Amino acid sequence: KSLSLIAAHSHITGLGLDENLQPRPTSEGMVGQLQARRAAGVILKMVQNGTIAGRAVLVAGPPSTGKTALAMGVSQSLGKDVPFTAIAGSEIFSLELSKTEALTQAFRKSIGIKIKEETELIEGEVVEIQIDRSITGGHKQGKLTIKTTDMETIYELGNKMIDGLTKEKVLAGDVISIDKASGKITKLGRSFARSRFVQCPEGELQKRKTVVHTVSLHEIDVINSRTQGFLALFTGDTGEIRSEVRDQINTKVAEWKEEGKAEIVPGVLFIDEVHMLDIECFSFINRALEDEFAPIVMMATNRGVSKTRGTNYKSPHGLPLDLLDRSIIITTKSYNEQEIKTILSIRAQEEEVELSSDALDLLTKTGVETSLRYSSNLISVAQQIAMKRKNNTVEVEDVKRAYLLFLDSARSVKYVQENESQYIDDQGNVQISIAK
Amino acid sequence: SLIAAHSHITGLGLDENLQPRPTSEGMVGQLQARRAAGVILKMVQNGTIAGRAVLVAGPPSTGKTALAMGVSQSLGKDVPFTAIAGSEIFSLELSKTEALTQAFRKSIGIKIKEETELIEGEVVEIQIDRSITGGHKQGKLTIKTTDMETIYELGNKMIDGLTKEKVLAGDVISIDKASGKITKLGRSFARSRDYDAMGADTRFVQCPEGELQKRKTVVHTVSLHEIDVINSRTQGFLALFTGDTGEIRSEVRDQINTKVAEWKEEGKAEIVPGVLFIDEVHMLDIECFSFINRALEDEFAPIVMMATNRGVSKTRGTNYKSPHGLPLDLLDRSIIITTKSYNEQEIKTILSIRAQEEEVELSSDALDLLTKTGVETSLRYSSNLISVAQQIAMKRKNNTVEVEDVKRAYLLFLDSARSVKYVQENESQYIDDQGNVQISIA
Amino acid sequence: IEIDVLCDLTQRQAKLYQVLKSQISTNYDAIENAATNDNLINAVMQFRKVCNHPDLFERADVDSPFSFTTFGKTTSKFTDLIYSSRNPIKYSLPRLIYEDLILPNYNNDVDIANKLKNVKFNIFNPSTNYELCLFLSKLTGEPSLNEFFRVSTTPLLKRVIERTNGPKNTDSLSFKTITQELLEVTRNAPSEGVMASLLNVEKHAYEREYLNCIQRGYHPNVSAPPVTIEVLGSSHVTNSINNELFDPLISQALSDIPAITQYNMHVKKGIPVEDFPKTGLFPEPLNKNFSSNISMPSMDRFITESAKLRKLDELLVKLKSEGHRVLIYFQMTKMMDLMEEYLTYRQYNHIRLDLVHDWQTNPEIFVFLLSTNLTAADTVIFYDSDWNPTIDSQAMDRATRQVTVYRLLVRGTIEERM
Amino acid sequence: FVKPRRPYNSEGMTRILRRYEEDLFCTF
Amino acid sequence: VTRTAAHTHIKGLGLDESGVAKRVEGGFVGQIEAREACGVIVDLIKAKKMSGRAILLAGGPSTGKTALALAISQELGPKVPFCPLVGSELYSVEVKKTETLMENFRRAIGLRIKETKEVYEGEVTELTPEDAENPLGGYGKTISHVIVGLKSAKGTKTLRLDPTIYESIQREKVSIGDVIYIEANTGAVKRVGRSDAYATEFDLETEEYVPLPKGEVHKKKEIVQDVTLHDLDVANARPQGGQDVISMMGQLLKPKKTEITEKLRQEVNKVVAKYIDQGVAELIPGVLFIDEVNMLDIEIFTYLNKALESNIAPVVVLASNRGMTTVRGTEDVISPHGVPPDLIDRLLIVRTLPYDKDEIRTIIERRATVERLQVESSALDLLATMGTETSLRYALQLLAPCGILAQTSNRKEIVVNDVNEAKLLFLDAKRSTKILETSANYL
Amino acid sequence: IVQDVTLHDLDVANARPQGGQDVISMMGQLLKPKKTEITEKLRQEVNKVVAKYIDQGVAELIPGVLFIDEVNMLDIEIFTYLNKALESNIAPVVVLASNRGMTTVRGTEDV
Ligand SMILES: Nc1ncnc2c1ncn2[C@@H]1O[C@H](COP(=O)(O)OP(=O)(O)O)[C@@H](O)[C@H]1O
Ligand SMILES: Nc1ncnc2c1ncn2[C@@H]1O[C@H](COP(=O)(O)OP(=O)(O)O)[C@@H](O)[C@H]1O
Ligand SMILES: Nc1ncnc2c1ncn2[C@@H]1O[C@H](COP(=O)(O)OP(=O)(O)O)[C@@H](O)[C@H]1O
Repeated sequence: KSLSLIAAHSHITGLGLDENLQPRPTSEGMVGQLQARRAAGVILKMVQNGTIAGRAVLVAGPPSTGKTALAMGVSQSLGKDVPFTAIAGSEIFSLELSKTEALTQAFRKSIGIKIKEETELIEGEVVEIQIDRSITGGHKQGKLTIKTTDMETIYELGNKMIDGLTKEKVLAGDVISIDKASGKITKLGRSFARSRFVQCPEGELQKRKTVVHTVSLHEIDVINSRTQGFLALFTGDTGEIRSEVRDQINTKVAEWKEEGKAEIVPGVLFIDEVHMLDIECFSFINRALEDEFAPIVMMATNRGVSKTRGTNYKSPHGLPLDLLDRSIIITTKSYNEQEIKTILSIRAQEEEVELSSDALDLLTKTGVETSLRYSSNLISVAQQIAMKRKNNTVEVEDVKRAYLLFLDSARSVKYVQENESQYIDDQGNVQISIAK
Repeated sequence: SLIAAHSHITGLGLDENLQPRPTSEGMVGQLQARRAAGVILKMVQNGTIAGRAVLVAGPPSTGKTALAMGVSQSLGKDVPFTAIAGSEIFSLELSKTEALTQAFRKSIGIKIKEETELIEGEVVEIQIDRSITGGHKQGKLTIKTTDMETIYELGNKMIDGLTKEKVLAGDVISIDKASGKITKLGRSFARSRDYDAMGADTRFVQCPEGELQKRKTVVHTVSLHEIDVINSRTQGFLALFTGDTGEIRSEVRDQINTKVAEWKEEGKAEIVPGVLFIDEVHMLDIECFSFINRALEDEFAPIVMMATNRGVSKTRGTNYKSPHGLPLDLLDRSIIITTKSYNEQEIKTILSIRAQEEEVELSSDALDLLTKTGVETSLRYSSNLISVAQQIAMKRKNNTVEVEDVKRAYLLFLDSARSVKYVQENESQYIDDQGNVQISIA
Repeated sequence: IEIDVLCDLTQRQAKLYQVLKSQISTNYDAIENAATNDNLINAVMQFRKVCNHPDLFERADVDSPFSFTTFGKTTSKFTDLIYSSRNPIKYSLPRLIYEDLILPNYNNDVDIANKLKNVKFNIFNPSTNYELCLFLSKLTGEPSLNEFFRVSTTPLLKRVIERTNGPKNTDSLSFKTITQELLEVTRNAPSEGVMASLLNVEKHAYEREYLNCIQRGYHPNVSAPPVTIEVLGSSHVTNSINNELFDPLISQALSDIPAITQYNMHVKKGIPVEDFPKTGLFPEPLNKNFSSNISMPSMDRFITESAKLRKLDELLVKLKSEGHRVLIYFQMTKMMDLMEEYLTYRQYNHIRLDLVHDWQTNPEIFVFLLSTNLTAADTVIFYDSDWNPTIDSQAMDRATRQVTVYRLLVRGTIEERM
Repeated sequence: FVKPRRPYNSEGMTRILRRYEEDLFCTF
Repeated sequence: VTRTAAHTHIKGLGLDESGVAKRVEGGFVGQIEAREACGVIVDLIKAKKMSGRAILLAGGPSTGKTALALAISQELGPKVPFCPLVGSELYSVEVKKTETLMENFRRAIGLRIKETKEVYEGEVTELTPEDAENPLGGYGKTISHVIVGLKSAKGTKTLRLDPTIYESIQREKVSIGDVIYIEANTGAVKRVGRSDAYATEFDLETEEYVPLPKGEVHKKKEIVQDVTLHDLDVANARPQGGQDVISMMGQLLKPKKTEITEKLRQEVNKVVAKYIDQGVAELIPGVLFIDEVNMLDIEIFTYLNKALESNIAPVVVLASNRGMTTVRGTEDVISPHGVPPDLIDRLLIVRTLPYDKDEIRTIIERRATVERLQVESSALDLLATMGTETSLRYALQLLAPCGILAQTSNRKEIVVNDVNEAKLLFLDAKRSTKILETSANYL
Repeated sequence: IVQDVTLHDLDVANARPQGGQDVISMMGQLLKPKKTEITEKLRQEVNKVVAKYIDQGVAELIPGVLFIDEVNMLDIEIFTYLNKALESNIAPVVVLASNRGMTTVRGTEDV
């Protein structure tokens, strides 16, 4: 389940918080940033309460300060069965959808409906199957013996059950699941009988089982529109769904909640790099947040006073002031030496790399000096240099060798700036020849 | 047929030591460029190296396209020569890189060896069995020569080729098995009881004698791009003619490369690379140049010839100026053939050759005045004047162009310098760049 | 007379060689050193297996796309074969959404609104918009005034299936284009007509370049059915899905009826031809090779995939034309089986596995296979050539005339060093 | 020995015979 | 004999067992530290544990960056998927650039599955359909069942089919006397050809004649297949392969790139993880190589910043020859190598160095010995001085005109005079620019 | 019967597949007829079959006039393709007209 090699945020299992929403210094893979974690815990409580809608928050700070780490912590603390959509700023610039339509689809993907239904099921291990044919074979008679670990029974079959058993061959000793009302029979496997391999089911054979469904508003939006089927949820060409089906879906969902047949589960939409949206997207986002079925929007940006896209002026955070008026802003700060070394030790534990104390100190020094991501990339590349000399622990010499082999930002700018005759400039001039 | 601009050039005019003759094969002058083009021609004919870019540069009306046509005519048959312009890359349904990939793959030919069987003889009896609707078709054919007579079995396509191009008993047909083609050669029986339904006057041919079934080995050249278009989808053979081949995936190209290498490894097919010619290559985006720089490094890459008549000008897609309008990365991996302007004797020989091709009997002094007006003005103007002078000359009903008809044609039709001289003193009559004009004459 | 034959690596052999070279962490120097010396022996056995024959390292089999299916399989007087392929991806839908949005009931208005938008307020209805229908009938020439209401309310696929070539009156505004009167002449026109040949470029290009004997070069990697939609506890969903996936009109339109079944319709049941469900609309593929994605292991690629085997197939023609008796030396028994199946494909006279008596008494034999005593033995080939001279000396004097010994060598491998 | 020919299997199907002297067309 | 184009003298990085580069090995000359860093990257890729690791190959023109990427691909072997790409490929007219980038990301991850196939095969002996009692009833088809009798070597089975398999059998145009191949996973039918048990010289359809298949009729065989994740996504988004009318009509439509949703990717990942958990499939992560990375827009870089943080991402290798250059799509952002500062933090830069005169001389030596040419020593010294004076590449591709001019004088030796003639006939960028400046009308 | 057609009618008749029973052909008949980029290969085959029947004495080629008025509004890419396409063997005589004086060509900022 959920195959993954190692992620860059794989150590974050949530927000480290107490029962009084106080952040521990080291919990759940998150260290430091006490005020930002407290604010994100308040936002998490806002989402889990579910009584308010359409509030936008902004996580702003310098680069490499843990904004995406905060978003991943909120997403892991939400758990399953709550919608979480994560998009980038450049994702909505489509050739087949308008920008407002893509933003609308991303908005309605983040709110879901919890529907609870029950179905009656058959589960057991097949003992013996008899199919009988007549002289002409016009009618078919049958008997099926099926057992669990507690009972055993024999059923008399009709024509459509016999046809459904002949199709998708079922032999003796197979564990199968039968849905009577739909006629779908699945082979769970084979029982443990030497004389795939699953165990024989226990308890009753006729079980009424309850399955809790959660379906987003965008799925019912696609299915209710007749212009395409449910295969557009996978192929991805929905093609500018009309508004009137969305008002029908809104009214139907409202009366479903009134009757008690459904519950509304709002979620979080996360927009990473929100400064790359046009001003039309910002103006749509301003008026899309006052709807009753609107999620809580999280935006993350790292710019200063920069040019807003599609305009000719400059704005704080790259966003216009009317969008910033409806936002509450969480500010992240830079890290210390101890926080950097704790981050590097946690990244060592997740990458299964054993480090010396001196190697950790050198990594902390070069991480304070250059970048946190540079040391977090150097630590995994030092282990291969250590393993080429056939030893397990990563020492100082491996870190110095990796620091010599792989450059960083400021050093690369420094070697470029006194060798610029060999590189292609903004004017397209270069010197390739060695002499003259 | 009809007369084109470079209709007098069929070849390059080179000796066995790759040294050009002064006037041979429709080409006169330009010895260094002709020698370099002959070297590139032998480089193509060896077929041992791939992905080499050649740039031809010089002033306008010098013979760059003449050199490209000479290379194409000296290339010979069954060697692909794709000639495109720089403006055809930009398309509404294809990306620029995809169009450049297709133009690259058009210039690589695959020569496939096939083994066929030929059957010729008189038809004795045709039996055709069909369904009630008409879908399922089968039948037997009894063909016969002088010595042998066998009975064959027929399929759907063979019955379709038999029904259209109507065959009766007594007709002589020729069948090719691997191509599925039926040709009727004539009739021999001369049946008496003819139902008068058609006006057939079929030829009387003789009885074919000897072996009924003969084997032969045939060779045909297909392009690589045709194989991708055929293998791309279900009805790609229609897309070969309608041009509806939208962005063929990379997996198709990988599998086609693997199967082409497998066919080469057995002896069924061999690879014949060709020449891709890009005229006005400066009319290209910088993304096209960045794609060309890395598409020249592949195994299946033709030799690319480019022509430019541009100096240090702006490179498209950028805001700086570069030599020949090309970035320095593309100019790094190119060898450059330069072309120089002409003399008076070369211009006289060009005009005499173009008069010989267009069948115009020019006088001596008419040729001297055409050379004079072709050395003051450009060469193409004096080349264009010859047909007009001829058409003026047939109005007086004499089949010899004098200097009077040439003077009349020079009076009637203008040059560029006379046009800018007339425009620049009457700027109120013509529409200004600011859109102002004077229409009233008072 | 000792002469060695050099062979060049094929594409599959070089691919397997590069895979083996990259797999063992590039200690090729140690492989060469312990190859000069003679668990590295198990490492170099894979290399010699690759240069011997690629099928020994990995057998070639049926090349087909990967089936992304969960069908009914057997965990092992007729046998039933029913189509049962599904998709592993399951999309689950609640019953409430289907029953309250898609199916009519007493508390919704699907049918009422469908009728209101499709029948009563339709502008092609002749009971309310007769003037528009008469105008369109003068414009087009349709003999019925209900044709437009029928066209506007049925799907495009159902329209293009049951389309008929009904006649239209001449007094209309729709006449025939030039392209259409060019195309309608050459429907049954024969060859050698000028108008027929000028409109038949594509078939001439088809038979000019021998397009009905070319081979298919591409097949897809994965093939999948559409995504299964599951609703628990509703037979109506199953009925609708089975009707949509296996529509009898459409699936009947994409193929034919058997001929004896058509005879049972027309003669034994009196059903006319115009009442038949119309058939044969699937497009014809380019070749017979392009009709499916499954490729077969052919016994012509088996020769060319092994370079030493191809060099033997080149070399045995001269020995068969000169009338000799050849003998092969091996080291394993797997290639003993390989040469058994190859020689039965080539129908040559060889041994079935006493040997000396059958060798001397019977001269009708051609080729001997032994695994490490002949005289009338003229030409001997070393396939798996090892230069340990103890085995080669006893193989040499084990078997009157001139004697030629042959060795097969593969270029750029271990054996070029050897 | 001589290999047998493939069986020819045409029931319930029409026939067009085109001989030297005279042509048929058998219909159902 | 063979065909060579700008490469294929490079057979790998040419390192030792400890990671130390030799001076001349694998066709490489010099660039020792870059080759050692690339060997460390090769070991990291072969470890099969890391996701979203990005390196950048930064240097001048003609310093060997594409050669190093080719050496990476040759060292990893053909099992690991390698996806070469230029920066201009991502601008498609059918779909957005973000989807093309994610498609190449999923195309760079491989898979190896051992698949079991249920197969019926044999020669068709009897083909008899049965009719329905009311064939014009509107619902239900014309026939009910088709009896098919198949025979093999030591085996004969009679099968009763539903109509849906028979429609594929009829579409394959089978008859009595044909060898067929029915696979039961998707219902696909392959018609092999006519059986050899009858006469083979009385046809006109250029068909080949196969014998009976060995073994029984009903088999279960194991097939090892190598696929990528993008193949699974493409096969699921445009479904072909079933026997339903959606699948048969999916083959006849013109293919077009669509925006594959994230839901399909998660479901394909879940199915692949379930396959891996059963011991059937194994995962082979690979390398995506993007050349001329400065041709990308700011939006593609901003999407790369998020695409590298996924948990299934491959190892990405970039290359650029740019100094302080404005990023495309921006007007004021000046950044090293044309790559924005948000991406440089997630990168490890490998720096390539220019060459020396002796390195130019020996590189010309290997390029001459690969193209099957022999040169003199004085001509080699002239070529090395020429490569230092103008460019390495101009000295590299002047070899073939020199060889042609040597061949046309009936010699197999390249001498000084042939190199002088190649200078006289072909120019370089500097002399062409010098002609362009001192020109009348842009000569 | 003497019939008159242009070469473009031959191109669009040969590009359009001949009327069969496939669903794709009748689907394209029932849909909007979007234009497609006709390849140079089809024009080449049309020219060779036309020259073949001209050499038999049956057909006759009549070149005409393409009159493009106010050619000042053309982009420079169309001018370069005009430079390419005027060198063909089958080309007619093209007549242009303009009322400008010294004006910049569209698509270029300084010419
Ligand atoms: N407080 C923190 N606790 C644990 N890890 C952190 C913290 N802050 C940053 N990191 C790690 O640092 C790396 C880079 O930080 P990131 O969140 O990408 O920066 P940005 O906020 O600019 O996106 C990530 O892998 C993240 O896991
Ligand atoms: N050496 C030559 N031999 C024959 N014709 C020539 C020669 N040089 C020029 N021409 C004629 O002069 C014209 C040159 O124009 P062209 O080659 O199309 O452009 P450019 O010269 O700018 O490359 C052609 O029409 C060609 O017929
Ligand atoms: N170390 C080397 N050894 C041998 N040949 C080299 C070496 N470095 C570069 N080359 C050759 O020089 C050329 C450089 O091309 P390429 O690497 O594509 O450009 P760049 O260096 O700008 O990436 C290639 O043809 C390559 O074969």
